[PDB]
Amino acid sequence: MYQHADAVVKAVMIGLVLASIVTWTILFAKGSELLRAKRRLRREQLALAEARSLDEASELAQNFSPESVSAVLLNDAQNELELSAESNDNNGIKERTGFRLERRVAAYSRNMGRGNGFLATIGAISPFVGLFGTVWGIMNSFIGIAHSQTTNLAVVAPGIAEALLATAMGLVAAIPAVVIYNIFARVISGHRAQVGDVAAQVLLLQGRDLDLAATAEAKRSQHAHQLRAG
Amino acid sequence: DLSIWGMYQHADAVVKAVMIGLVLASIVTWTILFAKGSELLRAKRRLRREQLALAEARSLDEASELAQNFSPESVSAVLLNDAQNELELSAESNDNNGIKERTGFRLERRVAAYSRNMGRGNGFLATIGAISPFVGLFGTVWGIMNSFIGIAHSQTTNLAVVAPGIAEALLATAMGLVAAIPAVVIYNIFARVISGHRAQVGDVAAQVLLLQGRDLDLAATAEAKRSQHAHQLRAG
Amino acid sequence: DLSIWGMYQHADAVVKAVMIGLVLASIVTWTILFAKGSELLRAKRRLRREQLALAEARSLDEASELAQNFSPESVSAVLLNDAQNELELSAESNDNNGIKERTGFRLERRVAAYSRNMGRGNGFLATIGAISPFVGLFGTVWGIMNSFIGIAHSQTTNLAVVAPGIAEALLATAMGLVAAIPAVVIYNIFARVISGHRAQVGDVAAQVLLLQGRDLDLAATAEAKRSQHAHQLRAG
Amino acid sequence: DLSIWGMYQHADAVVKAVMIGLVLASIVTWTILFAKGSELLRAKRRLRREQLALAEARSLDEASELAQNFSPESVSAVLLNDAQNELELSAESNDNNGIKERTGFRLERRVAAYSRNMGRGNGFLATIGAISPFVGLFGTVWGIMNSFIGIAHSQTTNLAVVAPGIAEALLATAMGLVAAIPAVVIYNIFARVISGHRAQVGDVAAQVLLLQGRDLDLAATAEAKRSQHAHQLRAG
Amino acid sequence: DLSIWGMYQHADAVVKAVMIGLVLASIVTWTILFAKGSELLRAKRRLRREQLALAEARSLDEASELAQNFSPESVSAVLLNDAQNELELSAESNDNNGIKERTGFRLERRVAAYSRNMGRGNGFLATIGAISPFVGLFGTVWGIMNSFIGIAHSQTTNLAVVAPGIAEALLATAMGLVAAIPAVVIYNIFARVISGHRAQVGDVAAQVLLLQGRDLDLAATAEAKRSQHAHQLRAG
Amino acid sequence: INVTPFIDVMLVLLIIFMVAAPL
Amino acid sequence: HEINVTPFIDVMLVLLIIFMVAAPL
Repeated sequence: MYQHADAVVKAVMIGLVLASIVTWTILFAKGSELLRAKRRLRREQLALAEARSLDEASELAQNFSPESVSAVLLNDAQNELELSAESNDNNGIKERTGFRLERRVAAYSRNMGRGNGFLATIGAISPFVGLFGTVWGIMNSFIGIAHSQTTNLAVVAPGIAEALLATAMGLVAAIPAVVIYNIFARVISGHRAQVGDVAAQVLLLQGRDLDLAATAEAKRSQHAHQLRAG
Repeated sequence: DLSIWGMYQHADAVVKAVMIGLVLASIVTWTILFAKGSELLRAKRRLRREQLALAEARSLDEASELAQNFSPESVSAVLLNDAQNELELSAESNDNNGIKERTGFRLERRVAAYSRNMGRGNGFLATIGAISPFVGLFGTVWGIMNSFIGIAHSQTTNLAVVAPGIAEALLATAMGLVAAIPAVVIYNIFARVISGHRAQVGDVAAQVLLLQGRDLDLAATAEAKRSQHAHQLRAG
Repeated sequence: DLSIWGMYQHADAVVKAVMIGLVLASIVTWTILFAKGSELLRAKRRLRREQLALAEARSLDEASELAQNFSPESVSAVLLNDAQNELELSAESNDNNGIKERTGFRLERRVAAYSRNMGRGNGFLATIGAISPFVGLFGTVWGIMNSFIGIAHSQTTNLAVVAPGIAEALLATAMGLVAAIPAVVIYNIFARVISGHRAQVGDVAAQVLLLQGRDLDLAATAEAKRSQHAHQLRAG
Repeated sequence: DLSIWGMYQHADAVVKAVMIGLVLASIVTWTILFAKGSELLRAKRRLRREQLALAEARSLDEASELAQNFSPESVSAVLLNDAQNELELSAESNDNNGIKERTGFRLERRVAAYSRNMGRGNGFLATIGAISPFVGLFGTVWGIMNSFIGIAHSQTTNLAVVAPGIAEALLATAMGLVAAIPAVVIYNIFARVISGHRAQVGDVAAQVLLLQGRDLDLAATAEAKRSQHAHQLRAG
Repeated sequence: DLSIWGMYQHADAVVKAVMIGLVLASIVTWTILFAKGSELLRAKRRLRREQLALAEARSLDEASELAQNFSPESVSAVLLNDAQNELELSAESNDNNGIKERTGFRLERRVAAYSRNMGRGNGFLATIGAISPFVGLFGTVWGIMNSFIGIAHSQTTNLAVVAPGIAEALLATAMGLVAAIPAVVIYNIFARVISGHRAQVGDVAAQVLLLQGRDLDLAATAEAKRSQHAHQLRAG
Repeated sequence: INVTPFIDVMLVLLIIFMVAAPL
Repeated sequence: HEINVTPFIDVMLVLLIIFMVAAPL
């Protein structure tokens, strides 16, 4: 008792209610943003599936909304080639390009999962704080029933009542927490697969155009000129 | 009266909600199990027959010819057409290793998409298997709160009045558990079968890519060797 | 009433059914224990014997001959035949690097396949050990709600009236946990054993690949330095 | 006793032991939280500043020039210093790919070590919050056994004396729990933040690696090709 | 007869059985902790001195000359003689890239086997810490079943006839828990220590592989350059 | 894995038994 | 990494039993 038994109870209660409303609003925001990004990447993938060289892909991406990792990576590979700048190490160029693309898509996927661990810990710790509330309430109830020794237990009712109320609040904060956490894991896995697909697509485009340009220019220039002038 | 089925008659404000939630969960997990199991069993039989048919390939053209008469939704022929259009786009490109890397990444993305398609409801299976006991406990503690407010607002030492509330609470609990256990066991068996199916598709992908590499490298070796070592050192 | 062996009637019919289910699950898990343990110890002895045989393996023909005299139903002979026939098929080719790449790919694919074929029942044991506490608590709550509805339909004030159903719940939990514990024990044990087996088969596969690289470099470097530089570089 | 804090210096030896253990665990988790949080904030600020300063890199020498002004307690500084001394050691050779891959591997190992020593207290708080409920549970069950043997000595069927003992037991439980929850939540926070920080270190490592590759390629390709072409095809 | 020195007297079959099991678990985990951790810290001092001596090793022959007088079980000696015998095997070969690849493969296999042998009991500690609460729960359910049998076959409202039974039951629970606690805490701390040791041996393996690659490049570069350049660029 | 749900059922069992203790 | 799921059930059960036995009726 000592008048400081329910203060922690109401504190953890409002903590759970604020955690739940934070989960709800982050669900709203992240769902809106991720569905918008999914539709955007779907449309742009459908548009870029008809690409042959990097020129057409770039001239089509410049018309899209620049808030897309696709065009970012496209111009990034273009800048990486421009930085290569007359270096005949096409293999190393492709390797550095792929490594940069992988690092960028990994960073983007990491930025995507904001509240993942948040909801994880929330749903993990809400039952534990519920148990803490229950044990403290039943302890105060035992102290009261010891101060007034009797078989009638009509006084334990409010204590266990608020204890199981805090427990139920923990459950109604954890269940949505965990289900939304799993839904978010699934949708970010889908988005990661999609951005990996588009990264493989742009890398395949880069490699294909580079090999196309290098094939004839190598089998016609270095071959004949030097193998007759050597 | 208060049997395991006799709940929609004696439901309450939270009792009816948890009851309809758990019966919906049980129905959806049952239909998911049945549909996905039948579909995947038939698909796996078809894929086994197709792999048995293509297990004796010799070249790319021969493999495509023998697989032309396969099913339309044939992942094997899908990969063959993928490799073929990759070669078509790589026409006039004397970079074997680049084509190999491109084809490998393409088969990787294909099998990833196939795993995503097959592993599409397993996420929901895990979710329901995790939450069904928890929502059962939620309904249970709500019933406990209802019984407690009834006791506090009507203080009577009647031993019979305290029975039905706790009984319905534990019955909703048991409904949650009987929705949970099938969910997780089907999730596990589906994980096993999807592991087997992904191993099979990885095997056939390895087969087609190794056949591609073999024939391309043989042709390249022969032609490059003969031409280069017979022409361009006497032509200098 | 004499013991657990004599309390198979005062419970629910579904309680006895799920109890017999737990008993048969424990029996089949012990049977899988014995069978898989015998098979894994046989495979371990075979692996150690084959490794001791190939301890000085430095020639493909020598390795194949020293492995064929033992039990030919061994993964070692399978991998040896695989590498040999792959070299035979891709022979008269100059893709030595691609040779090693494709060979190692096929070897690791077959190793993953064989490892999957080894660790099969581990998943079943995992599912059993996971669901046994869940079905135990399910029988528990079912028995307790049956007891509560029986007390509700009746009117009992004594303290000994709740004994039979609660005791049935206790024995159900006991069966569930005595099925659960050995399940996870053998699961982790077999996990360790298949990890060691995978390590050993990877060691022998790396040995085959090392011998292949050795012999191919021996056949390539000498012939190139003695013939390739002298073939046409003199007539230039 | 009747006072929550009355029975702390008496009638509780093992209970006082576990209480001191859990309070020491809580305060050590708090001080590790404070120290590691300050350290990671400083580290991430310095890393962000250095990244925005080096984002305009063109070659390794300019990177070293812009980096010399960094604080001596800069992990990026020691990474680029390791890269520079590795390049110095590998100098006087032409194994471009070999040099870049060996520096890449050494950088991977160095950043792994830096992440494992920076994120050191993670497992500390993990095991602390894991064992805190364990020792609290040991304390409460020991108190329960003490109360039970006391009632066995003097057969008391009342509830008065039963209350304070179990009350102190649940006090030990609650103390262990309120020591565990902060431990596990700050452990999760530290895990996430060190994952982000090691990801940033991976980004700067990829930056310096691509810089090395680019500068090596640009310094080698044109110069080597034209000079050796001229030299050995006018002298060959 | 209530404490551990007297509970075994009136202990039942399963009581004394699970008690012996849990005390054997406690002593076996304590002995494993002592022996394995002592061996690991001694090997840690050994490898610390090793890498301290190798910090000034900037060649191959100097590394071998320093390793000539290492400890009777120096892992660095194992890796160095492995590299040496691998060079001996794949000698007379100018395709050193495949030599480096096979060296890396053999080294990763060797360090994997060494990490398996070093942490050869961590899985056992994990299993013990996982199943000890489960055998504790087995004790709980068996004791509660026995107490309910005693209170059911004796349909009396007495309390002193069952108090010692439930007391011994909760005593079994407490001893199972106090056997679980040291197992799990020792497993966690030992896992941290063995992860540090594995990181250190990974550092030394990266060091020896870096040294091997660097010395191979240094020995091949200038010689191959001058010899091939002169001969097959002036005689062409 | 999820052997936690014993808490609430056991505690409400405790409560109902302790309130039926008088009658 | 987790904390635990088992240990609380022990005290829940033992408190349940001590209460149901201390129940006078």
